[PDB]
Amino acid sequence: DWEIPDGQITVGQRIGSGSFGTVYKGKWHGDVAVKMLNVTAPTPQQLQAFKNEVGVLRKTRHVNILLFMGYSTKPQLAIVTQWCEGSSLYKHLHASETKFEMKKLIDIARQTARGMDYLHAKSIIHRDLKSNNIFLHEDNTVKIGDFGLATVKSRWSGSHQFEQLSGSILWMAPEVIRMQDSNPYSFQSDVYAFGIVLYELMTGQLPYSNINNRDQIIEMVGRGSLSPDLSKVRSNCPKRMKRLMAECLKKKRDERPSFPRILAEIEELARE
Amino acid sequence: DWEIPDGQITVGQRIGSGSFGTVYKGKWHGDVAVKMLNVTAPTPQQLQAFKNEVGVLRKTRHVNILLFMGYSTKPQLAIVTQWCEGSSLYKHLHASETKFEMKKLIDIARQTARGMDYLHAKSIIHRDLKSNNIFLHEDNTVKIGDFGLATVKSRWSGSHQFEQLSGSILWMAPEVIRMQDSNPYSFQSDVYAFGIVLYELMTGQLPYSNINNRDQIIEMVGRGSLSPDLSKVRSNCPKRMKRLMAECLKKKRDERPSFPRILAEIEELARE
Ligand SMILES: Cc1ccc2c(Nc3cccc(Cl)c3F)nccc2c1NC(=O)c1csc2c(N)ncnc12
Ligand SMILES: Cc1ccc2c(Nc3cccc(Cl)c3F)nccc2c1NC(=O)c1csc2c(N)ncnc12
Ligand SMILES: [Cl-]
Ligand SMILES: [Cl-]
Ligand SMILES: [Cl-]
Ligand SMILES: [Cl-]
Ligand SMILES: [Cl-]
Ligand SMILES: [Cl-]
Ligand SMILES: [Cl-]
Ligand SMILES: [Cl-]
Ligand SMILES: [Cl-]
Ligand SMILES: [Cl-]
Ligand SMILES: [Cl-]
Repeated sequence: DWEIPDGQITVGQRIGSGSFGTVYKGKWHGDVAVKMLNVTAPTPQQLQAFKNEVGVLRKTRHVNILLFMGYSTKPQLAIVTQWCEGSSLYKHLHASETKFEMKKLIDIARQTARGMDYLHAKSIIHRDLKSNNIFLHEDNTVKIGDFGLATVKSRWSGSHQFEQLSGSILWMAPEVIRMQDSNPYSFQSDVYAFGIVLYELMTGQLPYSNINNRDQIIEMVGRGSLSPDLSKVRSNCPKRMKRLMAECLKKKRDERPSFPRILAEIEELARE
Repeated sequence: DWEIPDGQITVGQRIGSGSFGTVYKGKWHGDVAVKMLNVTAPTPQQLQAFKNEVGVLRKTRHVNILLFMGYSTKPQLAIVTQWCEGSSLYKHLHASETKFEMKKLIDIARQTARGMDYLHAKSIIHRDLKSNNIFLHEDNTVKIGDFGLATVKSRWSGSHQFEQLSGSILWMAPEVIRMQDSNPYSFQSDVYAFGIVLYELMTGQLPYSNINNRDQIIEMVGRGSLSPDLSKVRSNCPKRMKRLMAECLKKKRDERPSFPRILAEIEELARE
């Protein structure tokens, strides 16, 4: 039982907000983050999606997954997690332009693969892996989460989500950008998104920087005539890492490796 | 369900061992610690004590409690946790004699109180809090655990445990050293042990260093004529902290504060 009784959490500064909820810093036996719906009486849909998220988080005990701590239903449906100081990998690579040594870049890839390997072993498909969803706790430890879910983006309704493409387009596998289905999401589309994260780590920049419109990326990635340019990778990038990236980014999902083998390859590369 | 199927954990280097089990470094979606019984067919007593420990750990989701990750029953009863690099607080204070600034000493006390406040809110009595059981993950983050349980020391049988006094005597409340009962252990004896940890932080040394025999400490602490000498505390120790220590170390257990108030006092002192 992880329900936190009403009145125990002290809700603090507002941290993030969108059409589907708000996240605050709070206090409950130390620092916590608290994500709640902006509404008063949830629709059955809103309640059930809340339960889906809690049921995913309740399955996770791993140092590279953000730690779920509890939930509450009075007065608002809220999810409580550990509070992490630091910032997303996206901020580090593309805003502060932190200068990570190659060793630390590989360490970040390795911790990300540990968390993703764990999630897939728990039959959890992430659906929105990207560098903004990889938090560097004290700029050292990877915490995978979905930092847009139920604030800026809605919770999942099948394979639909409001603001689905928002800040996510560059990480979407070809079969996800097309959605010739009712579920394109799989372990293999998580693997593709991880390949794009590897691209960010090894180039320091976002793919398709030269393309001038989103719909262009939509069309050409869904068509198979657009792919990350692996020649823009830094010179100190290990040969193994370029091979691995190319494997994760393959157009047909069944050709991509799985995270057990991804992780073992990165572990080998880290050993050097 | 947290049972890890057989064959998934790769058991590595032996880390610790005693009459009641062994702990190894291992691999399972990253680094783990794995504690198993040294035996083949456990007695009902051994099995049940294993279940007691798993049932305590399964109740904990807190950044200052060592993260339980799973257990297994084939081929040996094993408990799996995160792997922490670093060393115990005891090692830092009394072996490497690390020079912690007062701010970091207070931070360690504050994280310890967060974890203990959480445990007591979950109705978990620790029973063996001491600086060797406070792990400094990357020498920065407190992880409370019981690092002697089911290796050097046995699991709990009521209020009995083999090697109960081993390395623990200095942290035992008067009513625990006497055991005029079948259970002297309470939230309040945890609070006393925390006071002794505060003493180690503020003096840098172990209480009763001058006394030459264990049985002397037994007798005089059980009698009430022996107490930590708070005048040996460092000069930069805040007045609030000496007051708090004296409160936690009171002889009659009902006079000691509880961890919600302990934590709020340390949080205030940290703010300065
Ligand atoms: C409260 C809360 C609940 C669920 C989360 C969540 N749920 C989730 C959903 C699907 C898959 C996975 Cl793996 C998930 F973890 N993901 C990420 C963050 C989640 C979260 N916290 C924040 O939103 C947050 C913003 S800033 C910040 C900070 N500085 N420290 C700690 N938290 C935060
Ligand atoms: C495997 C395992 C299982 C249960 C533990 C346990 N159980 C427990 C019992 C009662 C109360 C509480 Cl709070 C508890 F956490 N406590 C502490 C450690 C526990 C543990 N790990 C070690 O023994 C360990 C030695 S070295 C090291 C390291 N470097 N990194 C991580 N682990 C270790
Ligand atoms: Cl607090
Ligand atoms: Cl759980
Ligand atoms: Cl590093
Ligand atoms: Cl929603
Ligand atoms: Cl969801
Ligand atoms: Cl919909
Ligand atoms: Cl690994
Ligand atoms: Cl500090
Ligand atoms: Cl035992
Ligand atoms: Cl036990
Ligand atoms: Cl016995």
